[PDB]
This record gives sequence, C-alpha cells and structure tokens, in this order.
Amino acid sequence: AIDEIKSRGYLLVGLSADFPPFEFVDENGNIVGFDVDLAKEIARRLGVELKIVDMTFDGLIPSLLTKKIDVIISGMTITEERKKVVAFSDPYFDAGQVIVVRKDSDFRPKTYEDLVGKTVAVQIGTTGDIEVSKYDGIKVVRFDKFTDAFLELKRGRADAVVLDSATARAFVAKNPDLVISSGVLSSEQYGIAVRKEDTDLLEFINSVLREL
Repeated sequence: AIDEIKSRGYLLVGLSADFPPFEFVDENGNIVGFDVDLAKEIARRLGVELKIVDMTFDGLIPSLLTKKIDVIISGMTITEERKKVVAFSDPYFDAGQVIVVRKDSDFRPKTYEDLVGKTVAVQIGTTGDIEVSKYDGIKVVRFDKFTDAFLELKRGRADAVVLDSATARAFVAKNPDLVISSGVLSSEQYGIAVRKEDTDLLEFINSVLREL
C-alpha cells in the first residue's frame, strides 16, 4: 500500500515489455512506452522513484499477489475473471486502431476487411500488426518505427497504415497529405491492477487518473 511504497522509496510496476507502444524495449535497451509514461507520472505524484519489473504477462497477477510488484500497468484489460483476485483502477486508456490512407484518392477503407488485397504498413509487434496479420489476404509490411510505416504510405509504397488512434491522429494533423479513413477499430480499455487490500493506493491512482 502507500506506506510500504513510500517507506521503501520506490514504486514497483510489473509489465511485459513485448507490447509496443505501451511497453517495449527500445533500440538502446530501455523499457519505454505509454504505460511507462503513466507509471512515471504516478511515481512523480507519489514523490518516489520508479522501478519497472519485466516479466511474462501471465506472471503479472501472480507477482502482484506475492507483493513483488505494487501494481500492474501492462496493457491489461479489466475483466471479471481478473477481478476475482485483483482490483482495478478506472480505465486509463482507450486503446484502438485507425486506418490511415493518402488523401488524394477515393480509397477510404473502413475495416480491416477493406484492406484485403492491399498493402498495409504497420509497426512491428503492435496491435495493428497483430490484427492485420490475421487476414491472409492483406500484404503486411512491417517496420521498426511507425514513422517508417508512414513514410512508406506517403511515398505510395503502401496503401494504408494501421496504428494507435491518438498517434495516428497526431501524425495526420502534421501530414495533411494523409487522412484517417476509419473509425476506431480493435477497441479495448486498460486498467491498473492493484491488490484488493491496498485501498489507499487504488484511491490515489484513481485520483491521478482523473487529474491527468
């Protein structure tokens, strides 16, 4: 709970660093991503250091229950099945994908099925990669970095990009040769898992989330 965190001087956050852009290992060997950014902000507001503990995703709830981590911030959906053994914060992310295409065309795919027979650039390991890859008829082209996927699109070398909605929106705002053609696809919400007895920590986290 909060007393334990402050008395040790650091927040222990468990995650599985194989899920860009939420948690992943960058080219220099650092664990980064949106979940890390959130973890850092929670630690900042507590006034303690952050320690990330990387493990297999199915090891996260076990680790939380043993107290080896204080919280899970790892692309984890809030499900009734997990709620049998842990508590969750309010949702902190509204995960989803959009399809981005060139503006100067009438091609406006609305679903992944509309990309069958097309060439689609994605960032490796992301939800967009995972989803589009499910369709054998989509020609998927994978890139280390989403900026390279967008370059491919802007050059006309791919027909579409699939990416996190907010990231795609931000990129498109700066690149008006592109448009978003879809609404939000592959939507789900993530929450922070906390031990059920650590009520003060849950309350604090929920307060942070409202203030973000």
